[PDB]
Amino acid sequence: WLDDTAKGRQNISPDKIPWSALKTLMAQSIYGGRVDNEFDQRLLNTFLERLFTTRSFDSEFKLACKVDGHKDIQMPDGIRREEFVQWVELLPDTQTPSWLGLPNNA
Amino acid sequence: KQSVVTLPVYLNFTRADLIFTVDFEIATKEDPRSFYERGVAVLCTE
Repeated sequence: WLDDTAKGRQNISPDKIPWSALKTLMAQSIYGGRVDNEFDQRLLNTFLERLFTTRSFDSEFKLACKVDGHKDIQMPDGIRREEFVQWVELLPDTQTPSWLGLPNNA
Repeated sequence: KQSVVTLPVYLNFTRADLIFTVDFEIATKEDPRSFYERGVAVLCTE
């Protein structure tokens, strides 16, 4: 879909990214094909709608909330794969289930 | 005959036997997306 949208262009405005196409196709064909329950489908749709907008690649995007008290996993501002993997390697060793959106007592 | 959230009702803790859907009401400061992501549901035996 990125090759379809971009005719070899170097950059795309984030509004022109096929967000609806990616969300619908991923929620109905790839990850939603295995999904049985309507509630599981609703949860997958909620995850895709929350994650695949980013306010059109805006900065200070909130990926999750690590701790309810003053802790957020903000979106990295990198552009390159090396920057993204360096941000990934920076993640702290401790992980709570609130990273996943689940309650901490799970 | 005729925000809000829809929560499943399950026969047990396994969440494998859906009974029926219940339409509750949400508080002012809460969020339906957080309700859906936290896996809020209603059981029958626990």
